[PDB]
Amino acid sequence: VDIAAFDPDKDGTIDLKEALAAGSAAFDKLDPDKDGTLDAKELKGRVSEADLKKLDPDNDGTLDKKEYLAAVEAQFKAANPDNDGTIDARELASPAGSALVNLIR
Ligand SMILES: [Nd+3]
Ligand SMILES: [Nd+3]
Ligand SMILES: [Nd+3]
Ligand SMILES: [Nd+3]
Repeated sequence: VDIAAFDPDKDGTIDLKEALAAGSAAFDKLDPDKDGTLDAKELKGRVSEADLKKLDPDNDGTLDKKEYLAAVEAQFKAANPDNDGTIDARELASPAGSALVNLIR
């Protein structure tokens, strides 16, 4: 779950596209019943039930891929307070960085 796992272009950092691509792959593997959404049971250990509600604007109890990717973007921004478009190893290790990793691993 280090930088290298999420950095296909070998610049040493994760950009928003790289985080989103990893988030999409994580979404797909976290939805084995192929309904196109993630519920609290599927996200256990990564996103708590309390945090899921905050990420689900239409309050249907699940996250579709668009909602999940929006959550990835919000967590990327939260882990990148210098607003420089990339997450480095220091930022990935931060508490906010760990929450990004839990969405995209
Ligand atoms: Nd990169
Ligand atoms: Nd599902
Ligand atoms: Nd929803
Ligand atoms: Nd940065």
